[PDB]
Amino acid sequence: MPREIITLQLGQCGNQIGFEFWKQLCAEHGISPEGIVEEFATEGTDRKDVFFYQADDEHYIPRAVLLDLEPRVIHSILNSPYAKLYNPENIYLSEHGGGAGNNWASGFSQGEKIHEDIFDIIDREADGSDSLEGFVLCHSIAGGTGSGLGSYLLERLNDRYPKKLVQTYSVFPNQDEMSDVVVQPYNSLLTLKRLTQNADCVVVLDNTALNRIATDRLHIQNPSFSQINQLVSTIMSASTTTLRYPGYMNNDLIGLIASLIPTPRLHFLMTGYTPLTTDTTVLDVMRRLLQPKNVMVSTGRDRQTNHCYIAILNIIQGEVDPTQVHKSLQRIRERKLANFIPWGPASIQVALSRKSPYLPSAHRVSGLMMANHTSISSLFESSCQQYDKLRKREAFLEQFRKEDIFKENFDELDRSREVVQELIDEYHAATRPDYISW
Amino acid sequence: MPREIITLQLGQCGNQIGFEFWKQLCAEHGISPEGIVEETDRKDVFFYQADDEHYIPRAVLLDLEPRVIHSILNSPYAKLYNPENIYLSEHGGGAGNNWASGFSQGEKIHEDIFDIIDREADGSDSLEGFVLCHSIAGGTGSGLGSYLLERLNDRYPKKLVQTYSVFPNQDEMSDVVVQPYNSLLTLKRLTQNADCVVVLDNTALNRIATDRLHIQNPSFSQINQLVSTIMSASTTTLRYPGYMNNDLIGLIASLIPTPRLHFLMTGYTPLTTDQSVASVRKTTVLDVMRRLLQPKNVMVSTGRDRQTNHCYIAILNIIQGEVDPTQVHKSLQRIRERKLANFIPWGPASIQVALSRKSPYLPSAHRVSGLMMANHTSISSLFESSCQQYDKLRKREAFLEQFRKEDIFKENFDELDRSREVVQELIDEYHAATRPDYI
Amino acid sequence: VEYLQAMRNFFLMEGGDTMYDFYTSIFDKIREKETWQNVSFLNVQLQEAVGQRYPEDSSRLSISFLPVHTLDGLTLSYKVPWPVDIVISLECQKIYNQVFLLLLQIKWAKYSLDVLLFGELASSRQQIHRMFLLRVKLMHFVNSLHNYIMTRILHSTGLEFQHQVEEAKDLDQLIKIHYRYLSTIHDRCLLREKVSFVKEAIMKVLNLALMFADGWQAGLGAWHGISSAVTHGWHGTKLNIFSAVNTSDLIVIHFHHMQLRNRNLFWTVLKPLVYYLDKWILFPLGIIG
Amino acid sequence: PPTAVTEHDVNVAFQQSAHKVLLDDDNLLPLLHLTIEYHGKEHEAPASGWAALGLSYKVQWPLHILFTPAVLEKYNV
Repeated sequence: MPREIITLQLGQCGNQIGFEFWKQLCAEHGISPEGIVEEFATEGTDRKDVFFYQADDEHYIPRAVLLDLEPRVIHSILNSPYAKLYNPENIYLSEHGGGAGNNWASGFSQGEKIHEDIFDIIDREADGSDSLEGFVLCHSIAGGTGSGLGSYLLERLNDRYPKKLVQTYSVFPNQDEMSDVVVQPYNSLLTLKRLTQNADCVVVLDNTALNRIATDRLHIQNPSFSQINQLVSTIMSASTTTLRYPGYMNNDLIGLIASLIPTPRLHFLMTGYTPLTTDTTVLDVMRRLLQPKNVMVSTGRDRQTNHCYIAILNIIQGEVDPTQVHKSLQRIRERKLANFIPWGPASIQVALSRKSPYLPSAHRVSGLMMANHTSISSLFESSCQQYDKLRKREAFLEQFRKEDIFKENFDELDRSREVVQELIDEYHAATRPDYISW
Repeated sequence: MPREIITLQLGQCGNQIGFEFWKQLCAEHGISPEGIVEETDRKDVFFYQADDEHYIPRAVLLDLEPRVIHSILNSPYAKLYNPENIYLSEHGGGAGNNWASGFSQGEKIHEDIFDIIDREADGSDSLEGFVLCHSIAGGTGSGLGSYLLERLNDRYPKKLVQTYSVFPNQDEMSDVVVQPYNSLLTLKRLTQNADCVVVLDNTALNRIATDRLHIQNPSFSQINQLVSTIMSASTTTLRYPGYMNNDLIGLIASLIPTPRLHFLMTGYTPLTTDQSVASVRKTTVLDVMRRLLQPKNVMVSTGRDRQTNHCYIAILNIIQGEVDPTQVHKSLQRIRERKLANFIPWGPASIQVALSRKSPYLPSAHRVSGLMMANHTSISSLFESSCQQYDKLRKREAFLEQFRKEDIFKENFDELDRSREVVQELIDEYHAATRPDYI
Repeated sequence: VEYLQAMRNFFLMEGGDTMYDFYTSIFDKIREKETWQNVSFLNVQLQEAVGQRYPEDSSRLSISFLPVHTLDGLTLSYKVPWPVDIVISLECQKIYNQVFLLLLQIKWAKYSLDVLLFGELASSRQQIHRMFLLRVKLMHFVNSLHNYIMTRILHSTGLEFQHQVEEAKDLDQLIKIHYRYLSTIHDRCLLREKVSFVKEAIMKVLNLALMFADGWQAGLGAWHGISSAVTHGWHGTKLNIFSAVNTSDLIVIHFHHMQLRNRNLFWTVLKPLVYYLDKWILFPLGIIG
Repeated sequence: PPTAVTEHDVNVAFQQSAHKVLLDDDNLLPLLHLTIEYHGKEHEAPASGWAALGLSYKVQWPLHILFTPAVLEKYNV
């Protein structure tokens, strides 16, 4: 049975990233913006049924649901050249264009208000899946829809699909700029709470690090959201490369997750991508990916806390000599180029894959690194400190008290602070040799 | 043995569909507008042959308004039909989308109509019955159609009465505020004096034409072209000798296992503009059926009632053209194995395949075309929608003054209420047939 | 080739419309309890039907004369011209006649079930509903049987015969191709001694179908007794179809050392068909208890 | 443990899986049939179908020159 994944694109950023992801997938699979198979893609070796649905007319329709509480973005997708790729009947958009106002509690209450429409859509799409594996939510924990509505959907999905996986592509906001939303840390903490209790996997996409990368490595002065989303779509393509090119091993998401997330609470995965360059041996590829200046996630390199890699998987796409792969692994081990978790065995995997035949690749070889590395705790600590910094001033709480989640008290905020403390503490235990016994 | 069928084209829609049908038949059979074959088809089923080798349609054109009859007599196919077999009411007012008024008009023109019917029956070597192409929402096809249905059921109680009944758009506001009353009276007459009513929903036909033929805003001309395509597919077993389902009796027996459950859903294939040259892919019976099975290409708007677990009662695919029988078997197997269809709970999954030859005179870009006739309980959702529209009118007494002026509603509205009850029972029976309690 | 096509039309009932008219007239005479075994009646109807469309074939076709067994005694005579009579031996003509008879019996059951109008039983509530369910069951079974026979036996053997006759360059090759086509038809027709059991099971189911059609024509007044007789016959036919599916699984267990892909294909068509026969013969059996 | 029908049902399931994965166009699935070593075929039986599972490969001419039976046995291993 196919293992279908439903992509939920939440709010402006989630919907735009989902649209660009589907555009990239179309280009890699040779599917027209109208859903028509391009002549050059008739002999493809890709399994589309995992992430796309195939219409009876050989039309490939994204298994993507675009949810926004404001019409502007949904209309922009339906007005794009790719408007015909998605089934329009699987798209629910709230007519009340007032949004969640960047408030997690408001997004949650809106998810509750539109629960029936959303769960009816989700159930229709699930019944249209032979063996739906789960949902991948592309959202921000800091926004309104992706945070509030995302938490509501996380709760309702946890109740409705208790056997389906919940993966998130959670875009973290830029930490270095003053957010115009002073409560953004509160929304993010509430979303992290819901991820902690009701989500199976959170992939952290830090917009601050993406901007830093665009400036330092892409030489993009003031990177636009479009360029960031192009990098994101490249990452999503690399994450779907094992789906898009049929291989012999790790052909399912279950094996990937079990290889990447050994601790259910420790489900925050770091990403690495290669090449990340503006317009080669396996060992040289892996060494470049291993260069800290090429990691696309801002995790603090605390020198006091011996952060370590929990696991690394390098998916290398293109013509790769396996003997060079073996030699590269040997050289990396001998050079101790990576510090691994002390409480478990070093999981370092290398997958060789073929590129899509439909996408022109200027690079004979690309690579993605997925890494579970303890320096993410520095990100969680930063988020906790930002939350505590906002809560300590009781700033802008009069509007929170207007919302039901904060109308009586902030206990959900205090629980979120506790959960983030527990996450930090678990990361520290994983920093210790006794973590295996922790 | 031949099974001659007289086609009765009733009212504006029926007459326009008949005109386009005759044009399409002429083009598909290589028949001139005068009924002469242009330089192996059995014409006798739908046409009569004159002594001069002229092929005359076995078609009776009945309209209560002169406009359509005059348009037919001004059409290129005017010479195919015998003009003496056309009775037209001098009162060109029609029934005004009122079943009761159309019925009273059918009663008033009974003699002219039954004289025409008898002339056509005598022109049939083995007349099986009459097929009326009419609308249930119009005046002639609904009201006069009901009158003619009554008189045919009385005169030919051993002959089949098939209707191609065009149902008004359920999703659009009917211009006839009394249309629900007319529809209930017509449904009553279909239930009591017709053997089979094929519901043709113009809304669903437009939706199908847009989704599958890529016709932006399908015109009435394109809808009538689809109707003519359907009629051609129905006569394909007459024009091309095949191995199975070569008679209408057999078609009906394959479609209606339950005498009260005689409401048929339709499916047509291909529903594509001739410009869709599907690249050099041998369409297999399984691939064809898979393409036909896409809901966006189904030409019937059945409601997704969440209360009724609708199911397919039976599906017949009549595939005309070069078909591998092993591919037909494979197509049935693939449909069953993939559980692509939910079937009736009260019976085994009925999937029939009829192999037919294409007309040799009509150019087919597609080596194989197909018509699907499906009995599927979600059609009950369409009947439920029609019932809800009826109940919406009856509960508001909307547009009832003209029914109360008409004899069918002159004393009471009991015929409308009985029709609403019958349609409710039909919806409930369709749900029960989706249910173990159908018995 | 023209003679072979005529042989297909008449002996194989490829003249679908003419064989339709023949079997309709035969079923009508059977229902009227008329002497359908009358050689003069059958010959007159055959000569008229053939003379209207194929005067040359009209001269070569002739009709000679359990409900299902009502047509036993009809002999079809096809006049093969010289010198082809050297190839189409009287034994070949007998085999063709046997295939014609099998096809005619199947067409007769088909027509008898299709012509059965709901109104003939209605004008003649739970018994009526049970009879309707039995009708639907018989219709599913008969339609599956007709399609299976037509496509897997008749259509497949006709296409194979046409291709082999086209490729045949020699008269011995042509004779071998024709004999192979005939043997394939006979095997799909269950005439092989090894399939007599399955033939008998099919004949029992057909007889139950004919009794069902007679009870449908007898109307609701007979329906109180008919519900019990239909339910018993349908229960025994569902049991028979299940026994024949289990016997096909036993025969596949014994035949895994004995190659017969076409009996495998027959059982692959019958397993859906046999399970539908069982489920739908149970539909008549569930309404007499 | 495997039965005399397990191979048939497994091959049907394999065809269904090809259809589910849109492998319907491969003329090779009809050339490929999963075999089951079942001691009940003679009328120790594998305690499970996994233990009973074999593979058959429809070698075409002339390649049967290359795909000798010993090669197919090694491939089965």
